[PDB]
Amino acid sequence: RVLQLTLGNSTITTQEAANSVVAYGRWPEYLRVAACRFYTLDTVSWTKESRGWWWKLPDALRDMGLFGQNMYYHYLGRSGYTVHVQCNASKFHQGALGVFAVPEMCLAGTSYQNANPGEKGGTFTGTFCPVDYLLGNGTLLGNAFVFPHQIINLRTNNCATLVLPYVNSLSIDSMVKHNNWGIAILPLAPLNFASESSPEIPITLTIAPMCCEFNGLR
Amino acid sequence: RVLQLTLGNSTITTQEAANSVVAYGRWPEYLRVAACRFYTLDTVSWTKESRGWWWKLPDALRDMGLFGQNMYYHYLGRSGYTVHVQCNASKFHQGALGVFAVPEMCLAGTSYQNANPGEKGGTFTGTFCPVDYLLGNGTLLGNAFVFPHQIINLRTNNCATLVLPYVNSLSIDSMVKHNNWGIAILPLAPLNFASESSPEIPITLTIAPMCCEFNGLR
Amino acid sequence: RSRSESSIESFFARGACVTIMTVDNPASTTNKDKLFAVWKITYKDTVQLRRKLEFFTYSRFDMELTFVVTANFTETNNGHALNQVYQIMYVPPGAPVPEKWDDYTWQTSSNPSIFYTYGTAPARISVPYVGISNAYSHFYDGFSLNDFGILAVRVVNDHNPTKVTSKIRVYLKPKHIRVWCPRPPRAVAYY
Amino acid sequence: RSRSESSIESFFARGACVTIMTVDNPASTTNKDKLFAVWKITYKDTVQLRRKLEFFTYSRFDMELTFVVTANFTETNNGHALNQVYQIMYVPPGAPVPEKWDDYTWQTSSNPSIFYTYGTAPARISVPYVGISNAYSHFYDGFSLNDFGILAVRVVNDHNPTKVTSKIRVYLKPKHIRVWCPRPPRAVAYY
Amino acid sequence: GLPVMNTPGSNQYLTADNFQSPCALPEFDVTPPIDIPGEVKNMMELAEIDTMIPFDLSATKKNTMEMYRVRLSDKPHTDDPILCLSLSPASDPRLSHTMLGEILNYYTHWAGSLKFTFLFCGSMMATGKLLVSYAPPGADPPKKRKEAMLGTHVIWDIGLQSSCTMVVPWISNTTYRQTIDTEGGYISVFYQTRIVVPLSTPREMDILGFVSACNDFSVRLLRDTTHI
Amino acid sequence: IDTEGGYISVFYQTRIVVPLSTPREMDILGFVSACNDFSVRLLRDTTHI
Repeated sequence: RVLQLTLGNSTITTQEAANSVVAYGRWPEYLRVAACRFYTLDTVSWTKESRGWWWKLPDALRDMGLFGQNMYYHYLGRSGYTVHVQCNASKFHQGALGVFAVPEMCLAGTSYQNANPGEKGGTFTGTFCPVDYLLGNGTLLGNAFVFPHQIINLRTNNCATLVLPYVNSLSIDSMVKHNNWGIAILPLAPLNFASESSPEIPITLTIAPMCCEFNGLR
Repeated sequence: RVLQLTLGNSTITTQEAANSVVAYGRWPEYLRVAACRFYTLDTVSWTKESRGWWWKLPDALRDMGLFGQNMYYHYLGRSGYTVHVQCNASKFHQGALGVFAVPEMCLAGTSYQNANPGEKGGTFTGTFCPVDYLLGNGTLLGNAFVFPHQIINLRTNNCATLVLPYVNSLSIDSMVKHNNWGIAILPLAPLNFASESSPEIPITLTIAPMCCEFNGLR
Repeated sequence: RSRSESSIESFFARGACVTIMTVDNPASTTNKDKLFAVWKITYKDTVQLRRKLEFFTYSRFDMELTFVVTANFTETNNGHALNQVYQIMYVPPGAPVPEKWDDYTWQTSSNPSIFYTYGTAPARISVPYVGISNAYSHFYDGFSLNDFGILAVRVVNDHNPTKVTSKIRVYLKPKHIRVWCPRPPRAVAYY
Repeated sequence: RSRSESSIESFFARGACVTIMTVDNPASTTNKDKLFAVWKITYKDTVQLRRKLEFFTYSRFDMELTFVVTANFTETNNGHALNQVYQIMYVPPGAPVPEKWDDYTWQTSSNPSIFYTYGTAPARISVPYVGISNAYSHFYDGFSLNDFGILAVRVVNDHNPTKVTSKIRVYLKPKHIRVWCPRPPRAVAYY
Repeated sequence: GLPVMNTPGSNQYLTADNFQSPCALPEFDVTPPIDIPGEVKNMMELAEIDTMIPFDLSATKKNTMEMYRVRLSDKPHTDDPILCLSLSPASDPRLSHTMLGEILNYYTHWAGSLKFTFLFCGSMMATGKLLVSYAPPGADPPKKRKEAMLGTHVIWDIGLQSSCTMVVPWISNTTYRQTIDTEGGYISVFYQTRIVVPLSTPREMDILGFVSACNDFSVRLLRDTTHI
Repeated sequence: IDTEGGYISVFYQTRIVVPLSTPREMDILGFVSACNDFSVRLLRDTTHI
């Protein structure tokens, strides 16, 4: 089984949408078109020495196509997302990732360009760069599995999916000023591999806005 | 398909009960509760140099839980068994085992502690220790495939199952004095493996009495 | 089996002191600007309520404030004073705060005020949800904290001979709580 | 959408202080005619209520008066005094006003009087609409202001040894308001 | 008697309290009311009234009759606007003084739509085109006629209709804005065409400007800041 | 607080087999959670400074 998903002028090859977590059980919904497509970010290399990676949302897509154009040329907007993490590796690599979606992921070691990496995303550290096992804020990472999450354990699966509804104190809000979601991908178990295998496996993120809607155009 | 068998306070993970030989076609049967559970023995390491292994029954379970307690605190008893041999290896190992269940497996190079190894089981040799290709008694091992048997050929399967009914000249008999079955696991083809793979693969036995019944308690 | 005491209402709605506001009598000797006390309502000071609220991201709650006033003469001097009255003024969000003892805010119709007579039942009000947003944000990943209001306190009696200090304990009890989006709880470390 | 808080009742009916009436104890030392305090009820003093009423030309409203009495000894002297009682007399329109402490108006059956015992709940009455006209005129383009009444205040205890000053805050809350014929609101300039 | 238990809050006077109270004149027959014209049941009814915007708050113009008139003249056809009015009805000194602003100063929060109404007070003969633009919140106001035209706008014809009623919408992240500090939009009027006149008719006309809340407007959380 | 309650405990039944030069040092993680039958009572906040 190999599903070939499509959104407009974009196509993605998912092994299967078997493990697809919906954050807090709520599917994205409008308030009771073209921007909502697959935007695949620049891959990051997971090595033995990695501590983690993190992107914000909608900050990650501030430059991507219409979801960037609209996100600037409007004032207010809301959007759910579909973060698809593909971590294609061999059968002779081993490790685990924890993909955690975090509402209002306020990081701490704080000045807009600092907490808004954009497309490339930031990285954690193990002692700016926030701490890996803390997620910046003093917070034991074990308890981090409260958040909407999924485990990419290479021995069994090599891709996760996260459907994220719009989560904010407001019905609609300015996307330029204020992020809603924060994706953090941290290695629960370290990478390891056979003798001379590819020593750094790639992690790819495919973000797809869902129920993207904005007001008011200038 | 991964079946997860259970007997009381014990659970076993069988890949599939596809190849499950019933010795002589007869299922265990009472004479026309708690002791009947999974007792998993201490694993034995199959190397390149192995000649074979053998356990008796019910001698192997003389110390295991209630099937040992009862087996001593009673005088007469009968029991069928379910010997499950798991020989988990990689796809880069190769070899074959012959699991043979042998009624009245009288061995020969003879003094109770000698022919009653118990939990650990004995081993064969290639020249005490009985001979591998003879099974102690002068007996060509090829013809040994008359016995209730199954071949664990690592290229296709890596576990066998043997359902053993109660086989004796008597309806019921003293388990302390006299064994009924003898399991002998002999390498038909030798172990071999790729360059620096795990050089000795483990063989595990899970014995499960069936229709265990005894008289008379002291 | 019963999960009532682990309900949000039971876990949160529990009378917890959040400040101790000290005010002196308007004595005409040398008194500083300690004649009145002002405290912006905020849970970020008491660790118990804060650590319980930071389990969760968003929130909504009415806020029952009880006021326990306790006074005493300062000087060993032969102290005498008629029963004092305390103006406990709640200042809603976005409103001006008192700067002086005789500022106009103490006469503003907007600002609701309690007139607690000393030696009686503890004063009380019930602030409703006063959020512009539809939920109090405990964590906000954006650029330009939430305003609950201010509590100001003074003695009403003016030309008093003997000094009288007074502490106003504020027992805040959140009522009708709702909380969304749980989070890992912070250690007690950075509090 | 909701326009409740911009209703006339919500906009106007809010407890606002309108005066602070000071009275001294009938001490026999040298006390002047400060033994009693008199204040004609008028909104033309407090700017908040006045500026809100002068949005509109005519009006009608009951008038709930609350009285917060706060006393204190004047002298640093070893002050002692039993609990004082205050006569808070409302004088309707067209009635005579007290001239002296022991005038007859304090014994008149007409004039309703409250006897507030110090150190208890604030006194209160509810004056009804006392207008000869069918609406209070805030602006009148004619030739010959509206009379709401007078509030007089005294201490009832008479032969007191130690002086005791006392301030009576009058918190007027108009209730059941109606207003007609809106107008431009005055600047804060001439107030 | 009935055993009671006086709770906390007893004997306190909360100025926001609403209890019954004893009437001092209980035998007095109140003067009955009459049907006066003009009963106001709500304050927003006063903010729904088109009141005139003071555009020129300069040193001389202010506190006169000239502070309201916007003078259209004949001068080099500069792309800059005739007027640019920020939509901070409370935090804009021009709209702050209108009736709307006077009612908003009494409140903290507000939400709804505004309707602006410009009015040509020139000659019956004069003809021309103005362009009435509305930049939405967050936008930096239009500096040239082109930038304004591309956005929302109304080409008002001075010759045909003498007024132009553009209605602003309710765009805010919160359900309610504040009355103090941060954007809210910009009305702005440009010449599309320099105003034509016939014979010796004066080439200096005036436009007035009005503002009013709409039926969707609402305020909350009273905040009187009046003092001396 | 304080006295027993049991012990989870993980043993090797068989030393872990691997194919070719694959690393012979793996990791196991461990998770815990209450079940639907779980309940608590008598709140006791011990948080202070």
